[PDB]
Amino acid sequence: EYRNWSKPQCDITGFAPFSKDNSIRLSAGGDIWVTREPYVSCDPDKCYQFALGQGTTLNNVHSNNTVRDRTPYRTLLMNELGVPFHLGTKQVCIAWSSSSCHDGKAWLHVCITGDDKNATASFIYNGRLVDSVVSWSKEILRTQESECVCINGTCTVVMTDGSASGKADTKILFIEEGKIVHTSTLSGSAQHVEECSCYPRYPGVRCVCRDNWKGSNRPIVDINIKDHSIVSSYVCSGLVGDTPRKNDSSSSSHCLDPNNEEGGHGVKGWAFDDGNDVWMGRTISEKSRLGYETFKVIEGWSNPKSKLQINRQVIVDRGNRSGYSGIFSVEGKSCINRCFYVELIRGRKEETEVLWTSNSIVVFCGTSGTYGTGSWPDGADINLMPI
Ligand SMILES: *[C@@H]1O[C@H](CO)[C@@H](O[C@@H]2O[C@H](CO)[C@@H](O[C@@H]3O[C@H](CO)[C@@H](O)[C@H](O[C@H]4O[C@H](CO)[C@@H](O)[C@H](O)[C@@H]4O[C@H]4O[C@H](CO)[C@@H](O)[C@H](O)[C@@H]4O[C@H]4O[C@H](CO)[C@@H](O)[C@H](O)[C@@H]4O)[C@@H]3O)[C@H](O)[C@H]2NC(C)=O)[C@H](O)[C@H]1NC(C)=O
Ligand SMILES: CC(=O)N[C@H]1[C@H]([C@H](O)[C@H](O)CO)O[C@H](S(=O)(=O)O)C[C@@H]1N
Ligand SMILES: *[C@@H]1O[C@H](CO)[C@@H](O)[C@H](O)[C@H]1NC(C)=O
Ligand SMILES: [Ca+2]
Ligand code: NI
Repeated sequence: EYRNWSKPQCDITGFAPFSKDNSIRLSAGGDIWVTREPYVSCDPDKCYQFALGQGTTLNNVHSNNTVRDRTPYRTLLMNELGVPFHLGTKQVCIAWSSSSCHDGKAWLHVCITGDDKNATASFIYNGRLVDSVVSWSKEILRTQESECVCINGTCTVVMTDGSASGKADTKILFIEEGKIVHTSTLSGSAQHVEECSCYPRYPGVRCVCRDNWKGSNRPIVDINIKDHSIVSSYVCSGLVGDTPRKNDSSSSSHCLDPNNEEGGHGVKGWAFDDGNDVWMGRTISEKSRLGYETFKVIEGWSNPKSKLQINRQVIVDRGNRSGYSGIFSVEGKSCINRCFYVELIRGRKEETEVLWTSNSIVVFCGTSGTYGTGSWPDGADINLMPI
């Protein structure tokens, strides 16, 4: 009954529309949670949307100044995918940073809350607290903000503690039925790792992450489930996936080093390999969280000089706000499929018409079929929203 994900990756020609929740538009005529850092994860039957609530609904005095990242009121929300975060939504744990995943039998939730310099991560499995760990470097323990990955009952989750603009202490935790059974330190060539988007790649787990220090190319962390070994590098592709970054004409990348091109800061993102090619998404603006696009870089997984992209799709047009994005994987009859969500951020600080900060989501899944074009932005009229 445990998931093992021992099927080949599906053939992927692109991505087709899967879900959208319209939560900000709904917020203007209904009681909807303020959120950020959303993600998607599916049990063997159905998918769920998650997000970090801000302990308030949008049309509510407490939505003021929800641009703040960490408060004791943030909790992890969980609904079936496509059900918006209404007041019946379950808060599954206290968290201003989270990861969740289903091992085939039950849900694991990794939830981080508490003091910036002395946070706690609770591990909740099958509806009960099984373990916890304290911040090891006293500098904002934080994790993936997207699904973890379980193989044969062993789940893995990437966690970082320490500087956001320098060497930090990243660890890969191995969790069985909610108990931390082993911990490995980040090893290899990735020099800064945050907010990993991880996927099953039998027999292991592979992650594409955020370098917040010197890289606008994304780190890769590869996790061996059996022997707990870790290796790490960077997505080779000369079309890089972080924001900020240089323009397509002047950017470059390395397979084993951060490129040092607009490296500081970043945004959660994702990519995955298909042979020597790489599928990746990124904002369309190279400086800001405007627009979202996907495409395949031919030999982009192994050749750091390639900028040869194909199969581009606009998900969110360049005139509209995007935000975080991350991967999740869905088991099919004969192959493992790859999907992604996009966070559509509205409000402060970039938009000052309102006092709050929140998001909606849109979701696409890989397809072996055909597909057209479009743009699926947030759609809320900020000028007519409650303040
Ligand atoms: C990160 O988080 C971790 C985990 O939360 C932190 O580690 C924890 O830190 C706790 C605080 O130091 C520690 O609890 C303490 O344990 C010591 C034993 O080593 C114990 O003595 C402490 O209790 C005294 O101090 C607390 C304040 O912290 C008082 O509220 C309490 O009343 C106790 O003070 C009383 O007794 C002392 C006797 O020695 C007197 O000095 C003091 O004046 C006071 O006396 C009054 O009451 C007396 C009766 O007890 C009475 O005789 C007298 O007349 C007075 O009326 C406290 O329990 C945890 O053990 C520790 N946890 C772990 C797992 O290590 C860590 O600090 C955090 N780190 C950062 C960087 O934030
Ligand atoms: C745990 C935590 O506070 N995470 C926040 C990160 C973090 O500050 C950076 O990754 C640097 O460590 O920043 C993002 S962002 O949207 O501001 O880019 C917002 C997130 N809530
Ligand atoms: C929102 O918060 C700021 C300070 O955090 C405060 O000065 C301002 O008055 C608040 N606005 C409202 C409408 O309460
Ligand atoms: Ca960066
Ligand atoms: Ni270099």
